[PDB]
Amino acid sequence: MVKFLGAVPVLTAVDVPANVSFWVDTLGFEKDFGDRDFAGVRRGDIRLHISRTEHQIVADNTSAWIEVTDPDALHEEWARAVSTDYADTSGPAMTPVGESPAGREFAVRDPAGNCVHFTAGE
Amino acid sequence: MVKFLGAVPVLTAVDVPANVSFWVDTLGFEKDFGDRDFAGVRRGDIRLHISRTEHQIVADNTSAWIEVTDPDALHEEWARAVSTDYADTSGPAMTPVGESPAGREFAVRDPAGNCVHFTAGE
Ligand SMILES: [Cl-]
Ligand SMILES: [Cl-]
Ligand SMILES: [Cu+2]
Ligand SMILES: [Cu+2]
Repeated sequence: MVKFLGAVPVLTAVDVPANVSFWVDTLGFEKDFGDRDFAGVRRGDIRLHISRTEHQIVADNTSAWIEVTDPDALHEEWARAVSTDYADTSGPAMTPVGESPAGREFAVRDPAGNCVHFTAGE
Repeated sequence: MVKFLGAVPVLTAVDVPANVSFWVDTLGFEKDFGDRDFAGVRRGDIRLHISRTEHQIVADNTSAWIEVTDPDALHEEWARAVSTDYADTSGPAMTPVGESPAGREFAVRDPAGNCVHFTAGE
């Protein structure tokens, strides 16, 4: 029997080291490995990879979902360092907490353009 | 403290129903929900989301990593249903299994263009 053990989303970025710095320095993730072409970050029990792309439109259309135990707590933590004006696309930003078919959630748009959703999970 | 429980890659497709069918009908995943705009499939406890995109170039550069206990067995299971001619882009296909920077793995390119890597985990 083959068992499925875990999954790793891949964000894309035209400038990978700049996007890794956001996830690590501002959002508190840990860098696992990485160079200008491909990098991995991690936090808690989850991992994210970041792969270089030549096309900005790919990054502006990439997303991922992460389940966390307390999205409101997480949102208040990051609201100290990330803009809450999501409409302003001149930097990264985060949405308010809202409802989704999956439950409470908010999203972060990172400086590369990826949209990562942080949703309730138990 | 906030805990990070799981992560869900998002594959993209111009035709979501067709890509969902590959994953469910050909690769044996289960369908959790889905319409023409967004869908969710699952195997074991790992999940993948599939989001519609209007631009093929996004699907052609989207990717995901899934960890499994035995990539060689999994490749053999899927060899009677997925082409092994990776270079023929008229349909989905998969690579040979071999060592890579990520560990022993193979990849599948699904009909929508996404590349999903199946790697040995622990
Ligand atoms: Cl969205
Ligand atoms: Cl690749
Ligand atoms: Cu959007
Ligand atoms: Cu490639």
